[PDB]
Amino acid sequence: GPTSSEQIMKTGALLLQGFIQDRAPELALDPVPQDASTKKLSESLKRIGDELDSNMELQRMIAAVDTDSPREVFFRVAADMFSDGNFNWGRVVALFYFASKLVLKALSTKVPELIRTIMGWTLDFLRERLLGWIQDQGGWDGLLSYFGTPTW
Amino acid sequence: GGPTSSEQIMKTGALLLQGFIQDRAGRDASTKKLSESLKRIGDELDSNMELQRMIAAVDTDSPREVFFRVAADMFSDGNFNWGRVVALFYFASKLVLKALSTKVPELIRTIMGWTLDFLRERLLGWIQDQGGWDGLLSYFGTPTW
Ligand SMILES: [Pr+3]
Ligand SMILES: [Pr+3]
Repeated sequence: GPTSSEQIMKTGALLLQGFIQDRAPELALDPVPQDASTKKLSESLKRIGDELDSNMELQRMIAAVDTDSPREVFFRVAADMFSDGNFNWGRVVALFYFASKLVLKALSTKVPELIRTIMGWTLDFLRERLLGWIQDQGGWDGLLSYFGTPTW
Repeated sequence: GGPTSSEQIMKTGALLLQGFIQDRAGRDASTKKLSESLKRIGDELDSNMELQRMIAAVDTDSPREVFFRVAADMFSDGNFNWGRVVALFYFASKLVLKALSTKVPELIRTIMGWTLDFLRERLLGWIQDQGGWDGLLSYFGTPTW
């Protein structure tokens, strides 16, 4: 049934997933259905969502402190969106919009940070194990004439 | 400061490595030429089955526990060549892509989890009363608070 909690939850997840994906990626979930019904809903989501880019009440409500563990932010802000006991479709879509901004925010720190720590380990190993050898070769320009395949 | 100066070598290594990782994640003059040879050797390594096995036999999902051991292992015979130097950059890059392909979907799924959880607690009832999701097609307002 269209009003059964099972269809509402199933559809809501499909809609949320597709909405986050468009605004940002293999989630290994159920794939978003391409039938007409779902398509109509996804397009309605996009139109209301796009309009929320210039909704500054929402931008204010959603603006977070640098580090505060996304979990803290999320529940407080979401309750805040609904704390007067009112509901409408706009606030529901605002909830999806907020989740999407929170993904973006987390990724813009977690990803560079991840790249940095791994590059840190690598350049550190290079400095301590490989540097003298590279010096003895005359620097990095030796790379230009390497055509071998390494074995171990 | 000098092509053989450790300053210049580390500065160049940092740029090459960063650019290398950027290309793999996507899919000056002296430096661009280096970047190109590095891309070539990195591309050749994709079908270096010995390297490929070596990486396969390792738990790439726990990069912290594994990196220095494998790196040390690659040079454990005291020998050096440019291919092995590139293989280290290649390995690093693998760890990065492996982390991205796991942590990014996990991060997104966790946040979707909180959202759907909230929607179920707080909004499920209201949505039911709207007759379900199709109500969305009859909404042309904007929310205020
Ligand atoms: Pr060290
Ligand atoms: Pr709960």
